[PDB]
Amino acid sequence: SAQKAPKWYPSEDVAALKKTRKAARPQKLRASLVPGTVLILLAGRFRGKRVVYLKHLEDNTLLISGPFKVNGVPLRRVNARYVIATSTKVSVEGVNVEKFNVEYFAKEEIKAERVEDQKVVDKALIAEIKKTPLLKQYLSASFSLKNGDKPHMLKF
Amino acid sequence: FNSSIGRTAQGKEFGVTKARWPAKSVKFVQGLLQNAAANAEAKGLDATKLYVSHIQVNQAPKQRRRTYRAHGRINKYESSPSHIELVVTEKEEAVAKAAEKKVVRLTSRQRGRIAAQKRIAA
Amino acid sequence: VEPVVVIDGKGHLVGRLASVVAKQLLNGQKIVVVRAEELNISGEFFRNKLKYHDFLRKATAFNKTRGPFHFRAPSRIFYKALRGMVSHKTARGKAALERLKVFEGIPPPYDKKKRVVVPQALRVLRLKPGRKYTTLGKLSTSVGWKYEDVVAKLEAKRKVSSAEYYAKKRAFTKKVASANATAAESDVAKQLAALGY
Amino acid sequence: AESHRLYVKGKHLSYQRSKRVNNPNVSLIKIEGVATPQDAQFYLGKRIAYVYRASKEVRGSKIRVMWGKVTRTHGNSGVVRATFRNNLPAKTFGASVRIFLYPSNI
Amino acid sequence: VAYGYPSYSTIRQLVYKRGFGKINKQRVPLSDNAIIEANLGKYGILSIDDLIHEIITVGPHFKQANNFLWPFKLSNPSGGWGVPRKFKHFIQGGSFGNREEFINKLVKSMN
Amino acid sequence: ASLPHPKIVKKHTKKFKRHHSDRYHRVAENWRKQKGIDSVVRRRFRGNISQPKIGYGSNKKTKFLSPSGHKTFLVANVKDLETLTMHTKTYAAEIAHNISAKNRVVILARAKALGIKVTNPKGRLAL
RNA sequence: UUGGCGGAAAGGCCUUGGGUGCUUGCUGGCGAAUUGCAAUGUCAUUUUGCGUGGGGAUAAAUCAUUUGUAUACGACUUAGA
RNA sequence: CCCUGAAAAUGGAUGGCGCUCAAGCGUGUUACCUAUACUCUACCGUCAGGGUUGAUAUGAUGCCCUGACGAGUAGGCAGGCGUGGAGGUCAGUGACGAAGCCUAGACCGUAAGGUCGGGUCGAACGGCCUCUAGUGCAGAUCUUGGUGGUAGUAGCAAAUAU
RNA sequence: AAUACUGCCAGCUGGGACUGAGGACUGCGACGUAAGUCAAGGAUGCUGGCAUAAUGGUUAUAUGCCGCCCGUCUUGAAACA
RNA sequence: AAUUGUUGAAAGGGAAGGGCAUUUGAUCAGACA
Ligand SMILES: [Mg+2]
Ligand SMILES: [Mg+2]
Ligand SMILES: [Mg+2]
Ligand SMILES: [Mg+2]
Ligand SMILES: [Mg+2]
Ligand SMILES: [Mg+2]
Ligand SMILES: [Mg+2]
Ligand SMILES: [Mg+2]
Ligand SMILES: [Mg+2]
Ligand SMILES: [Mg+2]
Ligand SMILES: [Mg+2]
Ligand SMILES: [Mg+2]
Ligand SMILES: [Mg+2]
Ligand SMILES: [Mg+2]
Ligand SMILES: [Mg+2]
Ligand SMILES: [Mg+2]
Ligand SMILES: [Mg+2]
Ligand SMILES: [Mg+2]
Ligand SMILES: [Mg+2]
Ligand SMILES: [Mg+2]
Ligand SMILES: [Mg+2]
Ligand SMILES: [Mg+2]
Ligand SMILES: [Mg+2]
Ligand SMILES: [Mg+2]
Ligand SMILES: [Mg+2]
Ligand SMILES: [Mg+2]
Ligand SMILES: [Mg+2]
Ligand SMILES: [Mg+2]
Ligand SMILES: [Mg+2]
Ligand SMILES: [Mg+2]
Ligand SMILES: [Mg+2]
Ligand SMILES: [Mg+2]
Ligand SMILES: [Mg+2]
Ligand SMILES: [Mg+2]
Ligand SMILES: [Mg+2]
Ligand SMILES: [Mg+2]
Ligand SMILES: [Mg+2]
Ligand SMILES: [Mg+2]
Ligand SMILES: [Mg+2]
Ligand SMILES: [Mg+2]
Ligand SMILES: [Mg+2]
Ligand SMILES: [Mg+2]
Ligand SMILES: [Mg+2]
Ligand SMILES: [Mg+2]
Ligand SMILES: [Mg+2]
Ligand SMILES: [Mg+2]
Ligand SMILES: [Mg+2]
Ligand SMILES: [Mg+2]
Ligand SMILES: [Mg+2]
Ligand SMILES: [Mg+2]
Ligand SMILES: [Mg+2]
Ligand SMILES: [Mg+2]
Ligand SMILES: [Mg+2]
Ligand SMILES: [Mg+2]
Ligand SMILES: [Mg+2]
Ligand SMILES: [Mg+2]
Ligand SMILES: [Mg+2]
Ligand SMILES: [Mg+2]
Ligand SMILES: [Mg+2]
Ligand SMILES: [Mg+2]
Ligand SMILES: [Mg+2]
Ligand SMILES: [Mg+2]
Ligand SMILES: [Mg+2]
Ligand SMILES: [Mg+2]
Ligand SMILES: [Mg+2]
Ligand SMILES: [Mg+2]
Ligand SMILES: [Mg+2]
Ligand SMILES: [Mg+2]
Ligand SMILES: [Mg+2]
Ligand SMILES: [Mg+2]
Ligand SMILES: [Mg+2]
Ligand SMILES: [Mg+2]
Ligand SMILES: [Mg+2]
Ligand SMILES: [Mg+2]
Ligand SMILES: [Mg+2]
Ligand SMILES: [Mg+2]
Ligand SMILES: [Mg+2]
Ligand SMILES: [Mg+2]
Ligand SMILES: [Mg+2]
Ligand SMILES: [Mg+2]
Ligand SMILES: [Mg+2]
Ligand SMILES: [Mg+2]
Ligand SMILES: [Mg+2]
Ligand SMILES: [Mg+2]
Ligand SMILES: [Mg+2]
Ligand SMILES: [Mg+2]
Ligand SMILES: [Mg+2]
Ligand SMILES: [Mg+2]
Ligand SMILES: [Mg+2]
Ligand SMILES: [Mg+2]
Ligand SMILES: [Mg+2]
Ligand SMILES: [Mg+2]
Ligand SMILES: [Mg+2]
Ligand SMILES: [Mg+2]
Ligand SMILES: [Mg+2]
Ligand SMILES: [Mg+2]
Ligand SMILES: [Mg+2]
Ligand SMILES: [Mg+2]
Ligand SMILES: [Mg+2]
Ligand SMILES: [Mg+2]
Ligand SMILES: [Mg+2]
Ligand SMILES: [Mg+2]
Ligand SMILES: [Mg+2]
Ligand SMILES: [Mg+2]
Ligand SMILES: [Mg+2]
Ligand SMILES: [Mg+2]
Ligand SMILES: [Mg+2]
Ligand SMILES: [Mg+2]
Repeated sequence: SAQKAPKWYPSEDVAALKKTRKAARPQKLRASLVPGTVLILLAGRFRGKRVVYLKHLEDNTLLISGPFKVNGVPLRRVNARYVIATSTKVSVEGVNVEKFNVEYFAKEEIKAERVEDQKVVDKALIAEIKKTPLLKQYLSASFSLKNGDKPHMLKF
Repeated sequence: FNSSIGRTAQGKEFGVTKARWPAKSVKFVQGLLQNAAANAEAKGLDATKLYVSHIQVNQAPKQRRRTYRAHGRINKYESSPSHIELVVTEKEEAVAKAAEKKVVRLTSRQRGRIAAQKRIAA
Repeated sequence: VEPVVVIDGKGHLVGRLASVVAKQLLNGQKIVVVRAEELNISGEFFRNKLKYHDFLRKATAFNKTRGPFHFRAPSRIFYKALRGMVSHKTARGKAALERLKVFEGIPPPYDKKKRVVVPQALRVLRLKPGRKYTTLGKLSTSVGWKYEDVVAKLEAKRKVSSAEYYAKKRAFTKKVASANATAAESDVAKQLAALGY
Repeated sequence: AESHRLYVKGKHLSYQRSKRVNNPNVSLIKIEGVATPQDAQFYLGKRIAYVYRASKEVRGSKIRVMWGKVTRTHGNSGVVRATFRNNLPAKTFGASVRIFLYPSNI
Repeated sequence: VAYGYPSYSTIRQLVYKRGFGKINKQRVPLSDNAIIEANLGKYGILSIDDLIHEIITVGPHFKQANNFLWPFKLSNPSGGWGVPRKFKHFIQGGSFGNREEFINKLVKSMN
Repeated sequence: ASLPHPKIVKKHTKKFKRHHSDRYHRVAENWRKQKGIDSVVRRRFRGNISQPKIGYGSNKKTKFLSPSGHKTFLVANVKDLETLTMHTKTYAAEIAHNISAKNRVVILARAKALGIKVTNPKGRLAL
């Protein structure tokens, strides 16, 4: 031979994992995150966009809407930690939102269902946005830090 | 190999102060130059474009001779023969283009901006 | 915080300005210092003249060229105080020094630019009142600096063209101040009043 | 409009060091307008990015980023220590760096 | 050394957190009440608090109870020492000697 | 297809080169321990090269695993190759450096048909 | 485009008049999604290179020769359509 | 506290710059920076204490649990790496290319080293258990041979001349 | 009366960092009327990106900090041994 | 092998070489499935 050969071979029998003890318990949200709060999207596609918070989804995400007619953001998923919850707040007590689950956003252009679902949610919102002046404009502006803005200082 | 050599204006042509006129080297190189010319004549090479493309010198085995130093001593008095080789070559223009094609690979977030830049504009 | 920081050297204590200028440099901040001849030094004039002569006598014995170099101009005096506080033989040190310019008087560009002041090197805030101090242009002149009179001449002229600048400016803010008054009491105004403006 | 910045400006000061030995595994970041320890505990956990340019295009861009995170406060003047997926290159000492706003908690 | 008078609280939190047992040497973590009774049940003492009680009161079996405990391995004080230089007496503004009940603040930071 | 193994961590991947191997040609890089009385290296002065020592020793669990996860086994011919027949997720066969052109095609092919991995499968290949 | 100022490194500042774009001063219509829950997500300014054409311009220095106010050699100072 | 007392030879040192309600002296209070130390964890080794011959697979000097420890000249011991030759064995490698040599190519070992790819090459050679010694080099103003820097340098000027 | 100060709580609670060794079961418990459940003898769940020089190794260079010639004899060597 | 010529790449403000670390350039293993 060129190499001798080991006296012992390690059995290729693959073990099974110990019975781990890690229950997936539900994610409680920081108190500033209540439905109908205006968020600032801190990163991703719609960064710096101000956007209305709707539902807390089962995969921990957050349901938002532009409204699309205000600023171009659709009904969408967003991660709760990439967001600044402001203190300004519309009442969402006339928005359906029940329709909207995780599976709703399975990947599987725009499904006509979505284009409609957008309009039904949006209309409810706008009708409430219009209730405080200038709010509709605010929701179409982007947030950016100006010279001197100190995040660890600014009330949002 | 130039240290303590003299200075001459003739070095200016080349940015140099130390240059020299080694006649036995010249006469040997142009000897071999002449031969490479002939060799290209018989090859059919267009003499109008020949340029010296590779010309190297390194050292042939030395040659021992000895001189006689004070208090009855002997010291090597060697020669430094050389090995000369050169090649001429028909100069030729251009080279054309042609190369890879660069495999572009970009994430789903990186094709969306592209597609939207053209969806949006030109 | 700003691309360039122009420091009016006037009224600052050398080593303290040198010390904040040094750190700024090493933290990426470009800096030009102006009016280096109106810089100050603690202790009276004679002490710092002597001190300078102590410095003046050191040189490479066998060749006074290679030895230390004694620059007379108040800027360069300052630069020396400053380079002493930078790891100037490292690359990073040379990196940082290029971000620095010292000047006697206030030459073009920087005379139209606003210049700032360093409170923690301001002599009027630092030195105990009753202490004696030194002006850098006086010191520099007693040790061979040539150009104290030419600088003061150019500065006096520059201050003349600047007093006009100010004067026109103060005249115009009087309009703006008067304009803003009639706009006060209006709806915009009392609303902004509310929001702190 | 004119502004777009979603980060706080930063500066790469030194590595963590003694008088005569540095530790490239921890950079020390100066955060614009953070001046005490109490101010800088806000930025703990934020992600940092050092953006830089290069000649070879890569994934179809000539712009590259080393990512990190603020991990703890440093001294009394609102300096902050941070670590990166790959240590920062010591030429970056005095360069600009981007401290983001996420993982947020507002 | 620095020493002083331990409070029940710091004896409690010493045994609970960094209390180990010498059992055939083998510095054993105390983690279960049955560990103790096996080796100290001989003398009463069948719980971790039965230990702490025997220690804090200096019982009849303080020798065997206290020796059953491996030396406690503390870290440096977490807020620092409070003095500029350590190797003076507590009375002289250093750290060593009997600082009496001030030992508890020291030890609690080292635990 | 190798047996599962913990993340292979190597501990000191830089070759321990002999002190002053960088200085005189005569001094090969192969590690040699300094015995000199003053040697900064032997004395472990701060700034010098480090030396082999048992702390550096690889994790028993992952020791001898090359990347894939397979301890390699030198193979000279099929019968050698076949000793890995019950062990394809633990050992890879490396063909010996002196095995002839033709003989390597037999081993490769037999290795393929047996499910045994091979580490240097393009040696003397007739491409 | 009118007139004027600035030499400390001015090389920038002010003023006249029309042309044209924008205007979030206020009130409207349309658009934005699928970049999929983040991955700087690319928007600065350096120098050079290659062809295109809208202006503009058509030298010298060196070797060699020569002087000797110069010179170890270089270098210096002269002369030569 | 400060000043005087207070004189030496290259230029010059509170470490440097510099500092004067200090960045000086006395003294107090805090916070802060960081050792191969301390605490917790992972791994390597060493020592120690346990457990395990029950067949029907693979190490019993093994396998499994657990604790503690780790500086080192002279020096001791241990376990290993590498060479020349010898017994046994693998019915081992090889002219379809052995040995050697090259190679900021790959992999294994803490390391001595081991393995492979390619190129050059041309006739032999290796693994494992043993045996054996003329068995490992950086030094010895070491032995022999070869080669540099010096350096196109010192120099090639006595004897009248072409 | 209050407050400070000092001490205690097997009181509640937010932000940040590093680690995730082990691999069926077995132990000590906790919550539950119960069935069951659990944070109780060591990380799992959900989602995305790339499947590549992206990560990683080597190497050359740059940058921060650090690094005196080895051998020897010697109380003491980088030594002007 | 020392040492040398050529070609290619790269660095060099009073030596050079080394350690830990990372940028950049070059180069390469493995693993996906
Ligand atoms: Mg469970
Ligand atoms: Mg919760
Ligand atoms: Mg909460
Ligand atoms: Mg809009
Ligand atoms: Mg030479
Ligand atoms: Mg000469
Ligand atoms: Mg010379
Ligand atoms: Mg000579
Ligand atoms: Mg020259
Ligand atoms: Mg002679
Ligand atoms: Mg004789
Ligand atoms: Mg010679
Ligand atoms: Mg776009
Ligand atoms: Mg679009
Ligand atoms: Mg810097
Ligand atoms: Mg900078
Ligand atoms: Mg000098
Ligand atoms: Mg200096
Ligand atoms: Mg710098
Ligand atoms: Mg004052
Ligand atoms: Mg630094
Ligand atoms: Mg530090
Ligand atoms: Mg790193
Ligand atoms: Mg630097
Ligand atoms: Mg505290
Ligand atoms: Mg602390
Ligand atoms: Mg302390
Ligand atoms: Mg002290
Ligand atoms: Mg503690
Ligand atoms: Mg290794
Ligand atoms: Mg040795
Ligand atoms: Mg030494
Ligand atoms: Mg010694
Ligand atoms: Mg075969
Ligand atoms: Mg082969
Ligand atoms: Mg001028
Ligand atoms: Mg200027
Ligand atoms: Mg000009
Ligand atoms: Mg207009
Ligand atoms: Mg606008
Ligand atoms: Mg862009
Ligand atoms: Mg042209
Ligand atoms: Mg003519
Ligand atoms: Mg005093
Ligand atoms: Mg001297
Ligand atoms: Mg003194
Ligand atoms: Mg001081
Ligand atoms: Mg000091
Ligand atoms: Mg004090
Ligand atoms: Mg305090
Ligand atoms: Mg230490
Ligand atoms: Mg350690
Ligand atoms: Mg430990
Ligand atoms: Mg046993
Ligand atoms: Mg030892
Ligand atoms: Mg061993
Ligand atoms: Mg052996
Ligand atoms: Mg042998
Ligand atoms: Mg050979
Ligand atoms: Mg080769
Ligand atoms: Mg190689
Ligand atoms: Mg391999
Ligand atoms: Mg290798
Ligand atoms: Mg291998
Ligand atoms: Mg090979
Ligand atoms: Mg081959
Ligand atoms: Mg061969
Ligand atoms: Mg033959
Ligand atoms: Mg054999
Ligand atoms: Mg033997
Ligand atoms: Mg011998
Ligand atoms: Mg040796
Ligand atoms: Mg050796
Ligand atoms: Mg030998
Ligand atoms: Mg030798
Ligand atoms: Mg030798
Ligand atoms: Mg030796
Ligand atoms: Mg020798
Ligand atoms: Mg020689
Ligand atoms: Mg000659
Ligand atoms: Mg000569
Ligand atoms: Mg002579
Ligand atoms: Mg003669
Ligand atoms: Mg005669
Ligand atoms: Mg209290
Ligand atoms: Mg409590
Ligand atoms: Mg695990
Ligand atoms: Mg595990
Ligand atoms: Mg119950
Ligand atoms: Mg549970
Ligand atoms: Mg790849
Ligand atoms: Mg691809
Ligand atoms: Mg890479
Ligand atoms: Mg690959
Ligand atoms: Mg890629
Ligand atoms: Mg990557
Ligand atoms: Mg290279
Ligand atoms: Mg290198
Ligand atoms: Mg040093
Ligand atoms: Mg040596
Ligand atoms: Mg002696
Ligand atoms: Mg001795
Ligand atoms: Mg001594
Ligand atoms: Mg020595
Ligand atoms: Mg000496
Ligand atoms: Mg020099
Ligand atoms: Mg490296
Ligand atoms: Mg697969």
